[PDB]
Amino acid sequence: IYNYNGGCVLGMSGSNCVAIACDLRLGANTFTTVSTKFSKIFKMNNNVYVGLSGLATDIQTLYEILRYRVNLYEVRQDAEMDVECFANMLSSILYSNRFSPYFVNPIVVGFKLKHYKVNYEPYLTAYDLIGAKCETRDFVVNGVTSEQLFGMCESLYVKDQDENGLFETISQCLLSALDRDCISGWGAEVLVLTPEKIIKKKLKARMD
Amino acid sequence: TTIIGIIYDNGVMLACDSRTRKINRINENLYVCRSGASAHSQKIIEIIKHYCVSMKNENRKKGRFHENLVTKNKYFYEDKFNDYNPLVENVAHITKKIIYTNNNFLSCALIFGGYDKIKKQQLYAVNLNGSIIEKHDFAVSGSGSIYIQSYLQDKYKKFMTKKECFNLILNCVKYAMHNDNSSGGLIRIVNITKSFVEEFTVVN
Amino acid sequence: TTIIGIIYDNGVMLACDSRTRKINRINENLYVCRSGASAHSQKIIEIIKHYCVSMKNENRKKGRFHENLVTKNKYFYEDKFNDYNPLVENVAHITKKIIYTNNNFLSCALIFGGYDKIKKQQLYAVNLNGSIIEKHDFAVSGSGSIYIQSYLQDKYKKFMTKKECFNLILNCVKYAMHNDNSSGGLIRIVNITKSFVEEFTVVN
Amino acid sequence: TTLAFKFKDGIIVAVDSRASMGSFISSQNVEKIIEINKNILGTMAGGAADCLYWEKYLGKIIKIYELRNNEKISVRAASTILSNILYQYKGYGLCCGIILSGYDHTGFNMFYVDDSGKKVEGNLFSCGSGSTYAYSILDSAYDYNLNLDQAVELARNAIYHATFRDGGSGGKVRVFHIHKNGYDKIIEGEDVFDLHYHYTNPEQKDQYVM
Amino acid sequence: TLGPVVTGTSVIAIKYKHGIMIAADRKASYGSYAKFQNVERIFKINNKTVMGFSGELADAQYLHELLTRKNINNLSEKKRKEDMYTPQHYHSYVSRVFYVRKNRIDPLFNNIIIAGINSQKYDNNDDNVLLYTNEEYKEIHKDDLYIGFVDMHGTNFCDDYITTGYARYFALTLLRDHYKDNMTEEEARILINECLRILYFRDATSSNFIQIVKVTSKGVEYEEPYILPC
Amino acid sequence: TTICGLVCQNAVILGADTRATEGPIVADKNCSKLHYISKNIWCAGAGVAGDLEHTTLWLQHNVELHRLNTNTQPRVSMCVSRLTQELFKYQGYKVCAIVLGGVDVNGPQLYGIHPHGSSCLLPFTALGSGSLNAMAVLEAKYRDNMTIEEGKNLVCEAICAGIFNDLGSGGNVDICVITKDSYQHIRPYKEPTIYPKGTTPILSEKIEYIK
Amino acid sequence: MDTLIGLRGNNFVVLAADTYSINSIIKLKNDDNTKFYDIHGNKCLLLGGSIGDRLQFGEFIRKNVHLYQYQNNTDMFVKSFAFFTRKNLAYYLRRNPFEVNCLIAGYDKKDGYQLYWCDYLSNMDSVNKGAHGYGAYLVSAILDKYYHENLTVDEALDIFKLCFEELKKRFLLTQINYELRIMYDNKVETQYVTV
Amino acid sequence: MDTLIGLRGNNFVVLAADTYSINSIIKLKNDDNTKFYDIHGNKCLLLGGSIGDRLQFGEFIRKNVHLYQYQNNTDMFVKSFAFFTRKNLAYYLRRNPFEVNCLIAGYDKKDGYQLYWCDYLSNMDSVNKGAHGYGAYLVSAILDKYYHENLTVDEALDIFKLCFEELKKRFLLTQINYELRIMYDNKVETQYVTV
Amino acid sequence: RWYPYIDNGGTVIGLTGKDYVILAADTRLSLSYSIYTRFCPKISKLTDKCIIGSSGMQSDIKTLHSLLQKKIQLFVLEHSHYPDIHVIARLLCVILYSRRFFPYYAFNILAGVDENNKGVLYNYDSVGSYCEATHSCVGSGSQLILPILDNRVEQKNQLIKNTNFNLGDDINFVKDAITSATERDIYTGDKTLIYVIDKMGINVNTLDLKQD
Ligand SMILES: *C(=O)[C@H]1N[C@@](C)(CO)[C@](O)([C@H](Cc2ccc(F)cc2F)NC(=O)[C@H](Cc2ccc(F)cc2)NC(=O)[C@@H](CC(=O)N(CC)CC)NC(=O)CCCCC)O[C@H]1C
Repeated sequence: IYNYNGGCVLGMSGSNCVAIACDLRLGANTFTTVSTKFSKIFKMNNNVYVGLSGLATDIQTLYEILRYRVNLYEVRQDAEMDVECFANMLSSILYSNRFSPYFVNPIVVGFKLKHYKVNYEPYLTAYDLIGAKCETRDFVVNGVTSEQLFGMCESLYVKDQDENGLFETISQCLLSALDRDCISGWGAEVLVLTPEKIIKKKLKARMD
Repeated sequence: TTIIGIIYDNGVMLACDSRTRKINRINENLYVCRSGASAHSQKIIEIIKHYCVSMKNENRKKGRFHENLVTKNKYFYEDKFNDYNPLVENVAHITKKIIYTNNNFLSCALIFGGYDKIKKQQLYAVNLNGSIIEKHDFAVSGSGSIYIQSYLQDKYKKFMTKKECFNLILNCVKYAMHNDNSSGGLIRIVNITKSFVEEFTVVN
Repeated sequence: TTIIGIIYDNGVMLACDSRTRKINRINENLYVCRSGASAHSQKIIEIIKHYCVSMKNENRKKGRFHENLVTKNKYFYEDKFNDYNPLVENVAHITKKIIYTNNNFLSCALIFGGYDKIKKQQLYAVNLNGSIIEKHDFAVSGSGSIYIQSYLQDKYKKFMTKKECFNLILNCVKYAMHNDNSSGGLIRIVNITKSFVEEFTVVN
Repeated sequence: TTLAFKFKDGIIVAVDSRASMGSFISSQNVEKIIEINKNILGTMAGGAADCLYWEKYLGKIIKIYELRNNEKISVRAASTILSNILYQYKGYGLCCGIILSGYDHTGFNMFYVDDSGKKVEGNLFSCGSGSTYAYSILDSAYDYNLNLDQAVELARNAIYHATFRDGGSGGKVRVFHIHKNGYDKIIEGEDVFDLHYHYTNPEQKDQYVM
Repeated sequence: TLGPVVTGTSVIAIKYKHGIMIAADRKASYGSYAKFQNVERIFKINNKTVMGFSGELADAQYLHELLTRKNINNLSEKKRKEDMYTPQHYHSYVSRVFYVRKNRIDPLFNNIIIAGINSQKYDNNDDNVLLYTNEEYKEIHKDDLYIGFVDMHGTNFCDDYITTGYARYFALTLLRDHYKDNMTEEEARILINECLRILYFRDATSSNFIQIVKVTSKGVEYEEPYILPC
Repeated sequence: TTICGLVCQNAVILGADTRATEGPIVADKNCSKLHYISKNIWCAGAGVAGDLEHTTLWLQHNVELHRLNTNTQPRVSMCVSRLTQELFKYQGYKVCAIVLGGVDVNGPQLYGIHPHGSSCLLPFTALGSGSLNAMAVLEAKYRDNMTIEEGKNLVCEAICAGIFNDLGSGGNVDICVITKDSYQHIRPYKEPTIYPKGTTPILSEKIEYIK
Repeated sequence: MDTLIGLRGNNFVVLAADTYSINSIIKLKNDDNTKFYDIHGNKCLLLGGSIGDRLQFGEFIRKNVHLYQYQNNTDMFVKSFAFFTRKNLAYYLRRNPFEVNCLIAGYDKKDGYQLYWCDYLSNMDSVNKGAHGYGAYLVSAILDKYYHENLTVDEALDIFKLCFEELKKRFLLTQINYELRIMYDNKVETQYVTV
Repeated sequence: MDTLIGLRGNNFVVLAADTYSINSIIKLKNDDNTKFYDIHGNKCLLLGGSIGDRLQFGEFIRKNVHLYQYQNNTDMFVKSFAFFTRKNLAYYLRRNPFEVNCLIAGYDKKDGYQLYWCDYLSNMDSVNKGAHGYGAYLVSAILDKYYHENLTVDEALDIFKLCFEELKKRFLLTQINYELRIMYDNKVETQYVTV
Repeated sequence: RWYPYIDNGGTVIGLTGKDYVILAADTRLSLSYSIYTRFCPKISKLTDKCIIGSSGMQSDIKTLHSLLQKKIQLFVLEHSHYPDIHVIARLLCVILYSRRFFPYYAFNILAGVDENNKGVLYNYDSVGSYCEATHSCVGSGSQLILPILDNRVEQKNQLIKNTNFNLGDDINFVKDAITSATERDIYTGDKTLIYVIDKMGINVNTLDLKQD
């Protein structure tokens, strides 16, 4: 069922710098694509991002459900929402349809604020199609192309890293993973968030 | 799983294996030995204990009236004369109702044992589905009891002593453990009498 | 179907039920009691009788040597000293071969009984598939023998008399008939000894 | 995705280079065109081992026939032999898909052969997952009496667009040219990456949208 | 041939100084009935080789006739002690038989161990062989010993300790925790008894009436069966 | 996955590995199977990790509410009852087998929960793919009334035996000690290529400074 | 089965679909009108699948969008129309499935001329061009080949003519008759083609 | 799938069939030649079904009939050809089935102009007229309506033109191109039609 | 109702150079979720300048390797010269396709050095298709290592580039790859054998990996 609209997402961490990336394919009947702009990354808060991989309708439906819940939370509390709270709420939503579930394997990527000045701690985690959370503290990968990404990251991860080197690392890992999957690819985007700014870049991938 | 129950003189005995505590204390004068699926049996054991506490509270009158190792425990009854302890026919028949209404899922053969003032020592056999039969001689259930059916038929007497039934039920469960493959561990035995109940286990 | 075989002193006994003649005479010193499917068992009984006649002719030396109702028949052996009667190990092992090579279809548990000069009274148990085990104490097969497994274990002695084994096997098959549902009719019993074989049936 | 069409200066044959075990590609470079004879080629599709083994077997039998009779075989005879032997293994699991093309005494000829003994003669064929896209682009822009340069450009673009909407197809393009005196390899292997960023996205600014 | 009916439990085989030690419970279970509690599950092919068994009994018996009669044919064309076939020969033979039956799809529902001594420089038993009817032990190098395994699918290997059945979880764990090299007979028998005790306490299909066999310079020694101490 | 539990001298010790699998591959190398129910009750289990996480959070917060309402120390039998009703109501499809342990007023007592809603108090148990490897050496070495150090060493005997043996289990070994007063959670108990700048190609870039 | 084609560029949009009412092995008609659904305002919905499913879904979506526009007295945005159709299709997919493809198109002041692909499992995303049915295989690569930026409506109609010629020549159902629906310069023009 | 039509009357015989080489959802060609099998003498065999089955069966039957005629030095009778084809088809049906329809036709001195229907299960019988495939439903009643005794070849071709127009207009596979095979006055004339 | 196919599991890594070929493989045998032994080499030497590695069913690879060695020895006996690696590759292709309908559960890699001192590497499927390569991997971990080899050898999606590669760096890269596979896959192994082939014969080393 995940061969229908195959996709992949990825996210790494570094020294006061975090990265998230995805492929831009939308499939139909497995072996014929229809679009090269379907971004699996969705901005949700000023320092929280979420990567949804799986069936496209379930990706979109889960995006609107989470956007509803999020914007409700910032409007009532009148303050910015935390990554852990969003992760727990996402796990509850995926569990709430434990039977007949959303066929989506999401991830969460963002920053953790520790007020005292303020320190931005990286945060990354991944989920099954039910909400099997597992904190990882380094590279997090999820999708049909997950095995190739797991293979690439350990060879290419260098612990904490500069944001430029992080972009090179995550870009090479994603491009080498997507080239070895037939139903995943067709371009890529790499979002590198920092406290000062976010850099969004698209890669000259084997989109063909 | 092997399950055996025998009526002897002024009392009643029960037995099991320990392989997967199969005897469960619903009440002081009322014990039940479980066979079949563990989860199904434990759920209905929780529910029947709930119902027993309900009727035991409900049937209470208002005012004053009546003015190897054989490691064993003894528990004398708190209620003398069986004033408010429920009847084993009642608990067995509501158990029959519960299994019958949910017989599509519930698959567990239960055998009941207790003492009542009205009808003395009793032994009720709840089968698969909602079938209940009062056994005046003996009751059997589980895979391991299949092999000792003729042994019990041969060596049973009408009015047996406590020691006779002790040795007979112990050798019965030992032979079932020896023959049957899915039964083992220490043997548990419970003797229920007019005025007390004594729990004793055998490690052989 | 219930099938029982017991080794006692200077002899061996067999038993069956009559419900669907389960004992079959392969040879004078060799009887076999059939359990399982009727057609499969009867086909292999025809084939094993064919093989027994073949080896019985073949092993013959050249020249001169050695210069309720208990209605019963007796058949003294024609061959004294077991000069040319085949061995029960041989017939049982070719039977094992036949069931093993056709175990995909053949489903029949056979128990063999006979007397041999080399190894005296013997009792071989051919199971489902090609599994053969020599039972020195007793052998069992059929649905009705499942219930008397502990009874036989309890009341068996090492060196039993003819009358002891007679009463034990008769009560064994009677209890199996009483418990088991698919066994009944007159009981057939065959006693095989060093120098004779006697067939007797019980209608109780 | 295989490709073959007939024009003034012979036959042009084009193939991809991908190889899939399902959702995962085994190898990005392969060779789907075999020199069955000096004057005959054959594409490859479907089950890789089946088609490879059977074109090599057919090449063996062709060497037998030519060496005995001392006469070059026709494409019709090789196609008939292939369809006959593949029909013997009908209902067994073969998925051979073949386009046989070459020059013989009759002239330039082309045949399509399948696992079901589907011998079909023609002048334009394509087998694979991306067969429909190549058929569409050729029949939009295929003509007789066009130059060889236009023919290789058309075949390369058709293979590109077949790879564009087919994950199964990809890798590199291998365009061969068959003529009277054998054949020549116009494009031994050329990456589809620079092909895309020449054809559809000549300017390397912003992701291409479709 | 179509499925298991009468099943044995498990066997354990370990090599030590002076030979190897192989143990098995004498029981064959008819499902959940335990019909037979005295069955010979460890067999002998010749001196310096034995055959293990955990599975369907008919297939083990068929393999027993094949292996022992292959040894008979070996003896019938023997002229010197070195001409006797090694455990590697028989292990390869069983592996080929299992592979052929797998390819035909008519498998044997068994998991065999073949083990013994693949050398002749330690005893002179095989120069004059004694099939029917029948000093100090000589220490044997582990390289000259051999223990093998054969799966339903024909999978095979060799190691210093091999177990089948449920012993591949319990007893293999105890061996990987505690197995040393060149342990005496007492330590090896203690380890085997501990593993079989753990199996008896957590395996229905097993039992305590254990058979123990040794393969040393003196030859195959079927000791008296013993009930486990527990 | 490998889980274990143990009853000791007036204490309970739980143990588990730190690895989770998404098929024949490994996702997390330092996972946390041990989970906090109460200050004197802990748990760990094997199955679908989403079911384990949600059911454990539900049990944790329900126990917290029950403690706040009653103002009495939480009890392990209550947690067993809630879990057994929860798994029995949902027909056993929530495959989550849990090793429950705690120290209530009735002394230490370990419990083993199964998918179908059955339960059984045991002195020791193990669950998961690598259960048998661990619990063999447990019953080999288990004794009544140990010291706490002997219990922790045996727990590393079980979980380190299962890590070395089972393929579905691995990584670090977790230990948690539960007591009538206080607890201890030893998370790491035992613990047995840069590219140049501009290497990758791009075709778009857009910097958005954050307010 | 039912071929739908769609193309979008600067200052135009084109939709197209065969005109055939299939029942079993025959045609009820060669001039079907059950596939296109004109919405009030510069909007349209083209459906493909079983006749009853597209009838119920298209009428339901059209008349609810009309209800929104009449109650609110404003023209619904095209993006809202597309995502509302997707949400309705996904909701009905989970309970009472509608095996029906979609091609949402329209014009908006804020987004301009735009098109949306959508599958029978509500697999929706914006595209410049797309197709549905088995004929999507035989026309989509043509649309890749001859589409370029700053296109015109006449060039688009030439591309559609090429696609119709290909569907007549090579596709198994040699579809001859088609109906088009052009949106440009705040007009909605319909054409009928027979290659 | 593959439409075959046949008509027989006094002093003529006509066969007809679509020219299409279907593979999956496309056409390999619009000018197929794998359906008709000319036999030496005034005989023919028209097959319909999968391409490989009709290729193997038609070549086998044709080349065996040629073998009979060369060995025996005489023209095989049409009835013998039809029943031999039926027996071969039935024999192969019982072992290695050939999912292929048939329409045997020819001319004989003793029987005259005659035609034989035959199904894929070798359900054979002489007829004045018949058809095969899903298109047999949409053309057989026309053939009943406009057939009469003492017909001519031109009237028959008009009937075939009506059937082709019906298959183009109403049948799901709107088949345009067809190939005919007329037997009359000891000639075998072939025609190609595009309605 | 018996399926004659089990994935014992493993991985075999291969890499080439100008005048050498490096092939590495595990030394673990296993079942679904349990390990038989910690030492089971899957690499079998065929000739003086050729080896073969595999993954899948242990019995099938053993039978295939011993059969191929039988055919090679018979070839040397009949023809009085050792066979080339291309000859062995075509022979293994024909052997695999002989069992087309009951295929070997064996994903093979055939390494060696041609007569012109060129390190070749052929990679196979279960049925018989084969193609020369400069890098390949098979088994359970094939999806893990194959992108890494594509990054290192082919080195596409890069601009600066570096083709300066030698024997020691290639060996160290193979050690890094097999270690990463051992961390990131459960069937991989605990000890691995790095076979290296050169014009001056064959050398074999051993390396110790994680035991989990
Ligand atoms: C064009 O459309 C294009 N599509 C693909 C690439 C799609 O796979 C393919 O069909 C390709 C053929 C091919 C590949 C390599 C090669 F050297 C020659 C060749 F002709 N098809 C495939 O590779 C198989 C997919 C398949 C299709 C239909 C079927 F009925 C079954 C399978 N895949 C393989 O052959 C694969 C293993 C295999 O044999 N399988 C799948 C398990 C069937 C038993 N073998 C390889 O990929 C190469 C060997 C391994 C290298 C490490 O070609 C054209 C049509």
